[PDB]
Amino acid sequence: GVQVETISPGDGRTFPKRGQTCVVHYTGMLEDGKKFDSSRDRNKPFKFMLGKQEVIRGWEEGVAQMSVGQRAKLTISPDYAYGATGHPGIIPPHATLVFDVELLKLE
Amino acid sequence: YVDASYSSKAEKNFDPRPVETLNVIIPEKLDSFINKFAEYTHEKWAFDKIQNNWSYGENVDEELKTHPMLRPYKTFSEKDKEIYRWPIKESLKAMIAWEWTIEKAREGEYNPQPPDLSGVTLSRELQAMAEQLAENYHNTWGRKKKQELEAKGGGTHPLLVPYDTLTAKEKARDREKAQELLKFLQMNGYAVTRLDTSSIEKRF
Amino acid sequence: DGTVDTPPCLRLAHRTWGSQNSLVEMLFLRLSLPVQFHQHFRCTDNRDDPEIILNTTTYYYSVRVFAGQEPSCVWVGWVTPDYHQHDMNFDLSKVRAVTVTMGDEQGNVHSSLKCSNCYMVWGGDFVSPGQQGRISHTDLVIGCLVDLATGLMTFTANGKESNTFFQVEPNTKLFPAVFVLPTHQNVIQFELGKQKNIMPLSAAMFLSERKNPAPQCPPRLEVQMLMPVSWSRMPNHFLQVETRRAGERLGWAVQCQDPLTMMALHIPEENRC
Amino acid sequence: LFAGTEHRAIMVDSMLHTVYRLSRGRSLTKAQRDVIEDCLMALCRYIRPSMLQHLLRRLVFDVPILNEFAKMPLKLLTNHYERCWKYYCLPTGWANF
Amino acid sequence: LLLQTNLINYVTSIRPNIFVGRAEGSTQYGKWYFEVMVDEVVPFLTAQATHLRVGWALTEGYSPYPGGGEGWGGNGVGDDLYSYGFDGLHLWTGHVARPVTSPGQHLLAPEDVVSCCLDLSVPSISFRINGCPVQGVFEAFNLDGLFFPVVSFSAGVKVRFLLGGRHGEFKFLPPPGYAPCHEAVLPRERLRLEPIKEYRREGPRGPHLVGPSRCLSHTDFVPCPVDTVQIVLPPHLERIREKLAENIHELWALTRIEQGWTYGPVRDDNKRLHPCLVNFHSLPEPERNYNLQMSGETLKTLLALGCHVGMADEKAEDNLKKTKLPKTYMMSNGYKPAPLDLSHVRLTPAQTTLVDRLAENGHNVWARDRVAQGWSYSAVQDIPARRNPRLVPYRLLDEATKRSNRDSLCQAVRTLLGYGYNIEPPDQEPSQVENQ
Ligand SMILES: Nc1ncnc2c1ncn2[C@@H]1O[C@H](COP(=O)(O)OP(=O)(O)OP(=O)(O)O)[C@@H](O)[C@H]1O
Ligand SMILES: COc1ccc2c(c1)CN(Cc1ccc(C(=O)O)cc1)CCS2
Repeated sequence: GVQVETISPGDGRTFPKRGQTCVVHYTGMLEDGKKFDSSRDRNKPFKFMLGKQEVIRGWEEGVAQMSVGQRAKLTISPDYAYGATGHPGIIPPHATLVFDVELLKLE
Repeated sequence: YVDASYSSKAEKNFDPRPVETLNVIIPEKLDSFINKFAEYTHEKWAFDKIQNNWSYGENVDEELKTHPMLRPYKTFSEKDKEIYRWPIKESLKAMIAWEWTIEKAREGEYNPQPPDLSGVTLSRELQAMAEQLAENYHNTWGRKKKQELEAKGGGTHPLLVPYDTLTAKEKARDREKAQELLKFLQMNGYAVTRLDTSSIEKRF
Repeated sequence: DGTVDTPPCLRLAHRTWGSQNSLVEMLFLRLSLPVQFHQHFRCTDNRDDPEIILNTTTYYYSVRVFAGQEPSCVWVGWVTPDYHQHDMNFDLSKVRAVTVTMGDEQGNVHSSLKCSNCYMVWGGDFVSPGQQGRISHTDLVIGCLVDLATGLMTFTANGKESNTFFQVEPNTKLFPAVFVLPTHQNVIQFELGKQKNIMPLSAAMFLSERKNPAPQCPPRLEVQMLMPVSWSRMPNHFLQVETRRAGERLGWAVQCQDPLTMMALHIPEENRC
Repeated sequence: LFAGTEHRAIMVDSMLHTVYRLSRGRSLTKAQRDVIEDCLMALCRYIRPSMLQHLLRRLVFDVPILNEFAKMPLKLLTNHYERCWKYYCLPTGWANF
Repeated sequence: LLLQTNLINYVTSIRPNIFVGRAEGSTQYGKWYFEVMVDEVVPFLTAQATHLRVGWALTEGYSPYPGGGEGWGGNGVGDDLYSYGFDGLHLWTGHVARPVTSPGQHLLAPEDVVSCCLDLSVPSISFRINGCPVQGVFEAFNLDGLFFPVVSFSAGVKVRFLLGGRHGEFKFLPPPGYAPCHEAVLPRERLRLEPIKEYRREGPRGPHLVGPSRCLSHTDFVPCPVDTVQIVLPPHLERIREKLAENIHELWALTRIEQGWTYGPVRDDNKRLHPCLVNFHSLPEPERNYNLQMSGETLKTLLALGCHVGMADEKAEDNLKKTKLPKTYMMSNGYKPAPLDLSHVRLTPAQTTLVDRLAENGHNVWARDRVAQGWSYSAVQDIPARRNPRLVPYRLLDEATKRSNRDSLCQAVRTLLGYGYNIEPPDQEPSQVENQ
C-alpha cells in the first residue's frame, strides 16, 4: 500500500539495500492536508536502517524504491502504517499517510 | 434649480373650476374613435383581470374582488357598454374645448390583442396638453368631491389642492389616465394642436 | 424553535423596510458551519425506515422565501470557504468557474473536473410565467440535497426535482448560503429540517449527531453575512524582491533571497489562517 | 419632542394642518390667536423639514394672497427656510436630515 | 475544534505591466505567449518547501496579501479562482493541486523554461516545460477582467521573464497564431515588473503607504463612438460637408509636404508619393470620397454631441483667402494646393474642448471600423497580420498621436468658422465612471 510519486530526480543508480542506514528528511501530512510530523522543523535528519522494522512498513518499500538525492511523495495506506489502532493523539484510526521524503544519503 | 414642470395656469378657500363643454355642441365627425375608444377603455379592464390572476365572471358577487358583470362580447350586455362611454365622452369634450382642434391624418378602419401601455415617452408639446387634461380630471374630481364636503363648512379633503401643487405619487392616477388616452391617439395618428426653452434659461 | 409540524429555523427580517433611510442592497448570507464530503466516494405514513435512515449519506436543508420577497432576487445553494465575491449586481453568470482537463500524450481527455466556489440555483427558475400576481400566496421553499458519499448535489423547487445539479470532489467543504436582495419585511428563512429517509444538516455538521435524525439548531450554528472590508495587521517585515532588466536577450529578472517566516493561526472550519 | 416623529408622520401632519386651520379662525380673540400662532411656530422649529411638505403646500395657496391673515405664515416661512436652508440648497442636503 | 498553529513562508507575486482580455468589439488580440526561465531555486531555504509557480491571473480578484489567507497562507498563483498556476508537477487553481503528466516530471528546477499560452477565444491556458507539452489545460473560465503574466514565489528563487522582442529572447518558438506578450504593452506605459496591489513600498526616508491602484478594465479597450444613426444634416451643412473633405485633404496633403511627400501615381508613405499632393480639385474625386464618409460624420458628430450649428454666414463662404503651398516647397507636380486660409479664425476655450471631443470620437470611429475588419492592437506594426500600434481607444493613446489628431480636427473646425457658420459649444454634462 505504498505509492511513490517522484518530486525531484536523484542519481537513479544507487538504491538502499537491507542493513544500510538511510538518512532522510521528511514531512508527513494526513491525506486530507493536515501536517503532523516533519524532520525539517527539528532541523535534524532522520536516520533508520532498512530491514530492522524501525519504521512503519510503508517506509520500508517506499524508501527502498528511491535513489540517493531523490525527493519523492509516498502515499501509505492505513494497513502499511498504524492502521486501525492508529497513533493515539497524533494519527486518527484508518488514516492514509502522505509523506514528502528526500533521501539525503546512505551510511 | 430647474423645475421639471416649467408651466403654470397663471390663474387668479380653493374652488376648482371645471371646463364648460356641455353648452357647446360636441363635433361627431370623428365618431369612429369616440365610440370605439369609449368601450376600448373598458376592454382594457378585461386585460387587467387576467393580470389580477382572477378571471372575469358573469354572476354578481363580492367574493371575486373584481368586476362582477364583466362578460365576453358574445354574452356581454350593452346596457353597461352604453353607460361606460360617458367618462370618455366628456374626456373628448374636455380636450376639444381648450381650443385644441383634432384632425384625423390617417384614413382607415374576447381579448384586447393591441396592448395599450404607458411606459413609452412622448413629445413635450403634446404631453403638456395631456397633463393639462389630467389637471381637468383632478379639478372635476375635486369639484364633485367638494360639493359633498361643502355641506359641512368645516375641514377639507387632503387632495383638494391645485394640480401643480400635489406631488407625483398622487398625480399618477390622473397622469396615467390622460397619458393612456394620448397613447391610443399616438399609434393611430390623431393630430391635436393648439416654449422650446433650454435648461439654462429655466434656472431659478 | 422546532414545533411539532415545523423544524427549527433561522429567519431573516428587515428591521427598517419601507421606512425612510432604509438600506436595500444585495445581501450575502451563509451558515457558520460547513458540511464536509467524505474522503472517498462510493464506487459507481411518511415515516423513515430505521435501517435506511441510519445508513444514508444524504442531507437536506431548505430555504423558505416568504410571500412578498421576489424569487427573482433570491439565490439558494452552497458556497465553498473561499468565496469572497461581494457583487452588488450578482447573478449566476458572475460565479467563478474553471474546468481542469487532463489527457494523454495525444489529446484523449481522460479527466475533466469542474471547479467553482458557489453552487446555487436562481429563484427565478421556479416561477411560472403567470400573467401577474408574481408575489405568490405560497412561499417558495427551495430544498437542497447533498450526498456526502458521492459528491452529488440536487435541488427541489416545491417538492419537484429541478434539472440543475452539481458534482464536487471529496473533502469539499460547503456552507449553506443564500444570496438575496430584500424586497419585503420578511426575506428568507433557513429551514434546518429533513425529508423522508434523509438526515438533517445537524447530522452532518456535528460528529456527536451523526446518527441523530432529530433536527437541531445548536447555538454555534448562526447566520453570517459577507462584510466587504475588515481590519488586517501589516507584517513587520516584507520580502525583499529585486527586479531588473538583465538584458535584451536575458529579459527581466526576479530575485528574492532573504527568508521570512510567520506563525500562522489556522481556523479549521473556515479553512483560512 | 417632535424631533423624531417620522414613524407617525401622518398624525403629525394632521396636527399641523389643524393648528394652522385654527389660526385662520374667525371669532378668536387676539390673545387666543397668538397662542395658536406661537404653538405653530414652536412645532415647525423642531419638526423635520421633510414632514413640513404638506403644510408648505397649503401655505403656497394662501400666502400669495397677502391679506391680513398672511402675517403669521410669512414669519413662519422666514424661520423655516433660514433654519433649513441647507436642506434645500446643498446638493448633499442637511446633515442627518 | 482547537486552533492550529504552524510556521509558513511569505509568498510574493510579481507581474509585468501587460494586461490582455477579451470583450465584444475589443481591440486586443486573443492569443498570447510568454516564457519564464528558472535560474536558481533553493529547494528548502526554511523548514517549508520553496514556493514557485508560473501562470496567469485576473486583474479583478487576484489580490494576494502577504501573510495569512486561504488554507495555510502563502497564497500565490492558483490559490484562488482568479489565477491559474503551474509548479512543474501540478496545475493550481482554487487552492487545489491537481497532478499533471509531462515528459520527465519534476518540480521547477534551475535551467527549466516554462512556456505559458493564453487563448482567450476558447478560453484556454496551456503550459510547456522545456519544450515538451504539459498534458493539462485550464478552460471555460471567466473573462470579466484582464489577464496578466504572474509568478508566485518564496525566498530563495531567481527567475527571468522572457517576453519576446527586446525583453527576453524566447528559448522555444511560440505556437502558431500566438503573439509575444511584449506586443501588448500600451503606448502610454513602459514595460516593467511590479508587485500586485501593494499597500506598502520602500522609500528614501522610510516605508511608503500606498492606496488602491487604478486598474483598467476589459471594457476600456472597446471603442465607444457617439451614435450617428440620426443622419439628418441641414442642407447648408450637407453641401459644405463635401467641401470640408476637400480642405482637410489639402491640410493632410500639406502636412505630408512638410514630411517630404511629393506628387506620385503610387500612394506610399516611404516613397513619399501622393496623387492628392497637387490640388484639392486635381485630387481624384473617388479618392476625395474616401474620407467623405468620415467627413460626413465630422459634421454629424457636431449635431450628435449636441452642438448647435447653422449657416450663420453665407457671405463669409463666398469671400475668403486661400493659403497656398510655397513654390519652393513644391511637390513633383509643381502646383500649389490651396487649402482655406483661417489665420484670422479664433476659437473660444469651450470650442477647444469640442475639438478634443471631436478628435476622440474620430479615432473611436476609425478604431471600431478596423476591429470589424479584424485589426488588433500591437506594439509592433504588422500590416499583413492586421496589427496596428494605434488600434487603441483614444484615452489610451499616447499624447504624441493624440495631439496630431487634435490638430487635424482643429483645422476642420477652423474651416467651418472660416465659412462663418455658428458653432455653439454644448453645455457639458459631468459624469462619474466609478471604475472601481
Ligand atoms: N479615415 C481615416 N482613415 C485612417 N485613419 C484615420 C481616419 N480618420 C482618422 N484617422 C486616424 O488616423 C490614425 C490611423 O491612420 P493610419 O494608420 O490609417 O494612417 P496611414 O498609414 O498614413 O494611412 P493609410 O492606411 O491610408 O496608408 C488614427 O489616429 C485614426 O484615428
Ligand atoms: C481625419 O481624417 C483622416 C485622418 C487621417 C488620415 C486620413 C484621413 C486619410 N486616410 C486615407 C486617405 C488619404 C488621402 C485621401 C485624399 O487625399 O483624398 C483620402 C483618404 C488615411 C491616411 S491618414
